[PDB]
Amino acid sequence: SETFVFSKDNLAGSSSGAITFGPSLSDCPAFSNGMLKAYHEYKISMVILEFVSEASSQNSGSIAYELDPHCKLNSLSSTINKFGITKPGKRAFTASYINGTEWHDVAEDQFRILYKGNGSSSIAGSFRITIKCQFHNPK
Amino acid sequence: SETFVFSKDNLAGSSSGAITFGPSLSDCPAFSNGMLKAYHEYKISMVILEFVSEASSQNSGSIAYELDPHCKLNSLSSTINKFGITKPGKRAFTASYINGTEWHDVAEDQFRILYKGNGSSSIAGSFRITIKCQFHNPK
Amino acid sequence: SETFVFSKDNLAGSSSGAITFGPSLSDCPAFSNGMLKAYHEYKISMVILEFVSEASSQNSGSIAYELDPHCKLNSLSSTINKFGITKPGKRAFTASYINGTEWHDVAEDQFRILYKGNGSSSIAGSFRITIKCQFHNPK
Amino acid sequence: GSSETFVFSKDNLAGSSSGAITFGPSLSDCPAFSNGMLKAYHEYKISMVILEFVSEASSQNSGSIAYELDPHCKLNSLSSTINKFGITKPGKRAFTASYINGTEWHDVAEDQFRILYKGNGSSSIAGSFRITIKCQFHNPK
Amino acid sequence: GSSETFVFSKDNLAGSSSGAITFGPSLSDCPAFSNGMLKAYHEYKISMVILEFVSEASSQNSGSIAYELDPHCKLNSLSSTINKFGITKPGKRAFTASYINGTEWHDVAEDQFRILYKGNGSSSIAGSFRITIKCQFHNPK
Amino acid sequence: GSSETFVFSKDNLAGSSSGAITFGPSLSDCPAFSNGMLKAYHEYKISMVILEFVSEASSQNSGSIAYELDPHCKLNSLSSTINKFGITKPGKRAFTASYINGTEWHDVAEDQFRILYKGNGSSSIAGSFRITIKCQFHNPK
Amino acid sequence: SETFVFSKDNLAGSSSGAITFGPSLSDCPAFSNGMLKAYHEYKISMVILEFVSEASSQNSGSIAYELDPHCKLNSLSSTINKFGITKPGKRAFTASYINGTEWHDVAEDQFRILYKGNGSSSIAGSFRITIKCQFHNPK
Amino acid sequence: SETFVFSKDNLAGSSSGAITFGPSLSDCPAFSNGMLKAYHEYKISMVILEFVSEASSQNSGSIAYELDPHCKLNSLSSTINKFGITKPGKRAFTASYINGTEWHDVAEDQFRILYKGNGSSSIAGSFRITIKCQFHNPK
Repeated sequence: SETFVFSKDNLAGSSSGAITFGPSLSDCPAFSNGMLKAYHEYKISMVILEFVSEASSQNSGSIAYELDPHCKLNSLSSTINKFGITKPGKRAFTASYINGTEWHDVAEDQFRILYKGNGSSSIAGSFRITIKCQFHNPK
Repeated sequence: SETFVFSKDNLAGSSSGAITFGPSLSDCPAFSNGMLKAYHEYKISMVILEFVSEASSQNSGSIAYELDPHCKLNSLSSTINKFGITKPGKRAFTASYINGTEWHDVAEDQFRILYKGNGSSSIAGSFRITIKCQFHNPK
Repeated sequence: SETFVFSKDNLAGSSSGAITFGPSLSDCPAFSNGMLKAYHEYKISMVILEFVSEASSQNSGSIAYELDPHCKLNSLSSTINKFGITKPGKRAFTASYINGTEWHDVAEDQFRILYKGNGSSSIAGSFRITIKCQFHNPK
Repeated sequence: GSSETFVFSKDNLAGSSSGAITFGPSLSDCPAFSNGMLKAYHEYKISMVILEFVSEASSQNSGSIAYELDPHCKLNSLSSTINKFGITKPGKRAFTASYINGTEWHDVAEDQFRILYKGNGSSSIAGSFRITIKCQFHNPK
Repeated sequence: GSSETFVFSKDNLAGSSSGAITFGPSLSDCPAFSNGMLKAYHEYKISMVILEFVSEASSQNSGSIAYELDPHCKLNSLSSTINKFGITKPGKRAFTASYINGTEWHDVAEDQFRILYKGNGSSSIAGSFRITIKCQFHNPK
Repeated sequence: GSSETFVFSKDNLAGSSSGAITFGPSLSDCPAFSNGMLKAYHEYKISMVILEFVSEASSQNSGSIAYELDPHCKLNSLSSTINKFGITKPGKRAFTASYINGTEWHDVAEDQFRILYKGNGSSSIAGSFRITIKCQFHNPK
Repeated sequence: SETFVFSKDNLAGSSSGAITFGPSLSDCPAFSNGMLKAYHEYKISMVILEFVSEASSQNSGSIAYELDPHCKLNSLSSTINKFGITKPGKRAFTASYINGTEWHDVAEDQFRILYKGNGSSSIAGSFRITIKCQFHNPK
Repeated sequence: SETFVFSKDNLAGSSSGAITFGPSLSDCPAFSNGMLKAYHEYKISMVILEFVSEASSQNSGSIAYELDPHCKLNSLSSTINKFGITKPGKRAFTASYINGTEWHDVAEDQFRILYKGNGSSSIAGSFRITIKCQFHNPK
């Protein structure tokens, strides 16, 4: 079970986007263009998403994060789970929450995390994402 | 988790149809318009299909049914399983039969039950369907 | 015992209003227009009200919350329980505090939470409300 | 208090006639209860109900009687059709305390609950409801 | 060789519809046999057949289903009406090896025998044939 | 369900011919499986595979057959060359449930997995794949 | 096993540089010009790096710190580990993480910590570094 | 930790080369372009070198190999160890043999395996190399 730590940096307070975990994970070239390119199956057993708050305390807003376990959404719709952009945050998703108990082909993404902020345009912080993954059937 | 009991009523002896367990299950508003829109993942860990006989004992026929796990059939083909229109029936399908080992997106039908009767056009009975399901990742 | 997570968003620092838990809970259509519409009785066993602070640290004020277990007040009168709008908060009400030990008809609200802020008009945060409920006597 | 067990019956249930039985001060089908004990006690609770369908119907009658239990008397006609009895086959159904608002004493001027029913058969006789309510009473008058 | 026991069913037997079931390469009603084992073995013989009539008919249906056993597939429609099943009563009938040409192996390109049937009832549903064939196979492909 | 064990073989493997064997509805090399049980069951999973190379090659033939296991049928030709069998020496290789997508039932209209292979020898005969798949089936048709 | 506490002060929010642990550690003259000058071997068994936050809450930015255990980098490249300059932080590196299990000559640095901030030019805080070291073979 | 299996194929009986385990190991993209760029430190705690014989039994020679621990040799000198081209071989090197007791920078080759064959120019076989390695300090 390998471990991959990467970071989505300079998330503005109004940043909206998706982080797709699989071959589309350009944010970690050692994963999308690394391990996946030379394997058949992989499952991302655990995800640790931490919001490191670089925002000034004069920035009002929050980043709402939705964990879609099937890559069926291109934009966040659930505004329930969120971190205040002036406060550090941490969320741990286990295997059952992330569609991560059956091996997937290295061509299709396992899931995605969609983030959407409603704050001001200034830099609001960064996402440190630690995925504990497993690999199988070497090429 | 929850246990939803709903009904498909006024089934004539020759009525045919499909019960798609998921977003297409219009029969139970407590599931399709309710819990399916309050969660991301779900699985129907058990199904109990009971046939309550409203039919006259002086009418013939039966209602055959086929459990389509992957929603690949839209009309009945097989007739091995059947409920007599004058004898109430009961059939319990566990998780592995109804594809419910893993989790599904609420925009997807988990499985379906195709039913077709060969009786007359008289009211043959009702289906009481009891789905024991679990939910995940609140929306 | 089902669980429902919803959120009252964009609570301005001077926001004053009521969240009524029952058929009048428009903030969770999966509850008011979902489970309740297809059941006879329900009791909300537990409530977890968390104030997520999206307010800038230059916003002075607090949101006072009063838990009325009988829907007898249309506006907050007790200014004792409150969260500072610049600080995250969490309050857990059990069954006895919320009139939640005897089943109620799905037409009458079990209780309500009245919130009233004295801060500035800017966005002060959001309420994340997790109600652990139970349902009975299926329709 | 006083523990009573009243067995009464709503008879001549037409296969298509629909109705409702309100348990409490308006239970005219059991005059020994509505105008009986409730005239001599301040509080009652119907701790248990046993509703049974004894069928007088022939083998050729096709239909059913759907019975809904309204624990607050806020419905006046049938709404759901999940629970049902075959009009040609006797059936039984026991409701405990919680299902029928029977965990808390009610003053005799209020209705505890009701049982609505609707038959989807023909107009011939279908059967009869044998209803056994086990109740308790308090505070004698 | 390989001993198999295939249980299949011809369902929705109308009380008046007549037909024939050819056992062997053309047994479409049991796809696990016609297109199954016969694609992987040179020789088979159906050493035993158990034909059962499971009735879905009401007590008011008057008729029968006459079943003839043609051990050489040289008849295409029913000819005799001695053997028969009541369309309202389940029945059973076991054919041994000799009665069904089942004492000698047949290459998979030929039909072992067939069972013709004809109902003299009405057009309503009469029942279903539950057919259990106990067969043996040789010379794997 | 039903537990079956199908042993078939892809023969006349040229030392240089490359191909792929798709296990499931398209397994033409084992007609008793693709067109057999899969015509009579809704769900199957191939819980185990045993691929064996039985060599017909002489001592003078230099080469190997590289076999890749694609658990999702998303590759059409060989890509990797790590696993391999000597074309002159018999070999064995057992894949368990997880390695071959065999932990979850698949509807009969979808392919469970496939085994691609490519020989880097000459054009002479190299051997034959003896493949034993132990499978289970559900929901009879 | 001696202990050395020192401090890199007045780290501006945009400060970028390296702290090399060994004879090049000018920030602790009692270590580079002290113990090392009179010994042959030393290993720095443990490092405790704490960011004390002197920054005003109106300063947006973070200091990213990379622990290079071989002195092969002159500038930070990994922007994953970081402290928000408005929040105190603490990180403890043990022996295996800092190339600190085999004795080194007192002329070559054991490792280095490269810090790089992306905040404003104002004073963002200080680094308090506590190295638990060991010394061997007295001169 | 992980166990990477890669291959050096199409080795003619007289082919010579060097397998540099580290950033120069172009054979395995899952290691050189992958994990080596996802971590700072690493060590190859075990190596299993297997020689799968593709060669004809009517060809002579052998492939000798020398385990260079400190990458000081670029071409083979010693020939004590050897794999016959007609008999598959296996050799397991533990940590102390392959210099893997300590940790290394990913910009450095930990060790290498020099191989040279004295056979003809016919395809003699393939090398299946299985490195059991560990990683440290995520980049």
